[PDB]
Amino acid sequence: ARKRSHSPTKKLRYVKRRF
Amino acid sequence: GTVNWSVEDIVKGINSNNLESQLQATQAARKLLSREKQPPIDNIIRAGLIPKFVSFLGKTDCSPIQFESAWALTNIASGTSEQTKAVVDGGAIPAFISLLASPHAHISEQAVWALGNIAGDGSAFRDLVIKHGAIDPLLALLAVPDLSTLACGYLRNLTWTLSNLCRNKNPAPPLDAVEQILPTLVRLLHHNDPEVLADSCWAISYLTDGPNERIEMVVKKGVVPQLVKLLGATELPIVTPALRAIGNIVTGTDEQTQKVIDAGALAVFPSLLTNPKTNIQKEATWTMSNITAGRQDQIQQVVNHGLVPFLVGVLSKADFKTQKEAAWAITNYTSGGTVEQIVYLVHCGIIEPLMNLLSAKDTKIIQVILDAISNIFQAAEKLGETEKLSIMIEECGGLDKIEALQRHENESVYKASLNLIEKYF
Repeated sequence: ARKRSHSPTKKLRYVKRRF
Repeated sequence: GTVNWSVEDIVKGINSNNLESQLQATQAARKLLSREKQPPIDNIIRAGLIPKFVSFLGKTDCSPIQFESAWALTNIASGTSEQTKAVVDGGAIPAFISLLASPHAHISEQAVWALGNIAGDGSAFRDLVIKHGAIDPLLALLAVPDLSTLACGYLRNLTWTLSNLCRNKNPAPPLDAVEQILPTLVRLLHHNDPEVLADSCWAISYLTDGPNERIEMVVKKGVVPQLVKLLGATELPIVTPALRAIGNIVTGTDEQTQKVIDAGALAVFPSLLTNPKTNIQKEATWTMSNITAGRQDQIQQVVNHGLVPFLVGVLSKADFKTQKEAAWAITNYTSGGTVEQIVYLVHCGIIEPLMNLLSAKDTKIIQVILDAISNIFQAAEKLGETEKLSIMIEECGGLDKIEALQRHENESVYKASLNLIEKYF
């Protein structure tokens, strides 16, 4: 019984536009 | 006055030798880049305006053009990776870092935001922002006795940018940078604003998404109890990152997992494992699966908190991905558990839903379930009650499913099904 790490994030970029 | 300008007019104004004309054109560019639908970022780049904006960042004597150009470049950097790269290639990183020390809070905030976008592009630009020395001035902006004296939007933007400095892997952020940021992150994790809390939890989740030494860096700061408290929050945007961080932490060593347990996390899982948001249920069940992969005393704490019935519930009814996580939790449980713990599992009703899930098409879940059934049968043998368990499976309709799996394409499924049928049926 081994620990299982989380799946890789599919959101690769996190950016915000200032409106 | 500066609304709905053409890129041609913006260029003509910025190429004038008149700083006020330049300011008005830069503000018109900002308003263009701030529109709701498809801002013309590529047109602005092709016009060659980025170097001009970057030079304006340095006009200490004209703070308005600093602000307008900082905003324009922020929104350019908010676009595709190529557009962010265009901003970086213009020399924007050191100019924004210099602006972090501006006496005008709105300019400092805009620089924080721009660096957040640049770092959020990915690991390379994140580490480049770090190499240019952003962390010291960023953290100096938060070196106040009480965070509540800062403007809410300002503090939220600082927290978000710091979170982007903690984000992404291959590679993960530099160890010294993480150690430099973490104390401020802990302080923010005790702040009262929901968005600051959410982004602080996200940053911790990033920092714990890695090898055991990264996890250890985080847990030695004593944040696990605060993470559990936030795990109990009412705002889903806080619970989601808190749960992600706790799950990451229990991917570590048995001692780090025990830190999670000692903090009282298991008491929250009756609600998490029935949460109406499918993602919360799935992540909670994944966390549970990694907890049942721990020591027998940790499995016993899962038992004592009454969580085995909740795992039977998830296995009985939930979205399929959550049911897969539950199958993993059952297989880990039966792999590591005592015979008494395994018989308790059977007494809670695991066999019927576990058998109903063999109807699935996913090969991995079938293999996981067959492994769990083999382990349960081994415990039964140790008790000499293998026939009772066989009758149990037969009544559920599970013997039919197993003998059918004997004709499955995967070799492991084939062999495991045939082995079960040969040894116990």
